[PDB]
Amino acid sequence: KQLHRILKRRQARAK
Amino acid sequence: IYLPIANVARIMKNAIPQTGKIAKDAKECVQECVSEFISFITSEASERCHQEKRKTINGEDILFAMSTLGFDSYVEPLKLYLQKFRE
Amino acid sequence: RVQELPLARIKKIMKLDEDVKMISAEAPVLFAKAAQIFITELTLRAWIHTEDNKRRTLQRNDIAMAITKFDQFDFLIDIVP
Repeated sequence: KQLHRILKRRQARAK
Repeated sequence: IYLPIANVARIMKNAIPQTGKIAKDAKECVQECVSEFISFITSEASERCHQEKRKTINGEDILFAMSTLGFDSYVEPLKLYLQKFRE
Repeated sequence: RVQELPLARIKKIMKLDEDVKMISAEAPVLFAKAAQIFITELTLRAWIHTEDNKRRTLQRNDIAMAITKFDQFDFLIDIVP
């Protein structure tokens, strides 16, 4: 249930 | 951006037995985890607000994001804390 | 007391999000209590591994083990590797 939000947060932290 | 380490450490100390100890790097780790928790929930709420064409993240958006992402047990204590906070 | 947590710091963290425009007054208050609940549960779950290793000092690796074992902590995968 967290997977898609996790993927998105990884992209946000990279910036 | 992190919550103050002394506040994080106090909450941690209250969780463990009285004779336990917490290493400084464990306190720093939890400090990092808390900030990621706030950002993780906020990201879910902000995407929903954007899709629904609203400009303000409200309390219901935060609580709904928590419920969706596996933190539904937080909803009732948070509502009670906020209500008592407002009284 | 949860009221000691600085609401401005919580708001600052939220505002790092690229899609946050305006934040309601109640949102940081809710996160203050949530932060206390989360820290407490994460610490207790890590302490399981402290005691399982015959230690009395909670260490970073104990938190890492707790994160892997609980689905609710999946989102910390990159924070504590």
